[PDB]
Amino acid sequence: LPAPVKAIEKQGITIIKTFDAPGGMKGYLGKYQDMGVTIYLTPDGKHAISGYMYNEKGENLSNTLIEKE
Amino acid sequence: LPAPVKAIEKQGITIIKTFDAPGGMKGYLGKYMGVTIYLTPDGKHAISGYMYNEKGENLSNTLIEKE
Repeated sequence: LPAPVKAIEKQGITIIKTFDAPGGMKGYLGKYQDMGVTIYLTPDGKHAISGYMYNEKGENLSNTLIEKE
Repeated sequence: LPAPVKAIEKQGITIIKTFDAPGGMKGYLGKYMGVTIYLTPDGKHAISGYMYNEKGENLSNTLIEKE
């Protein structure tokens, strides 16, 4: 895994799968205490943002993905 | 305010300040308790949450701490 995602994994998040997200972000689906989490890697491969991505229509894309799984 | 940020705003987040974030993201500091929102370079997507660096430091916490 990319460094920030690997570092997050070492802090108790299990990484489940990767996905391509919009805005040039690479997505990682993980779990923290049996709850789904989405982590987004910046283009440089060096930073990652754990949280919820919203689009131009106000859709919470992360919820969509986590709920689907 | 970008469209995706307006949509987080609707959930009871007030936007206070912008900042330059690593990884080429545009940062927005808001309040609910401090929150950080990161806009993608295309300006059409935004992520409410916490940014971590290469060694797993939570960068958002530090920023929110300083306000």
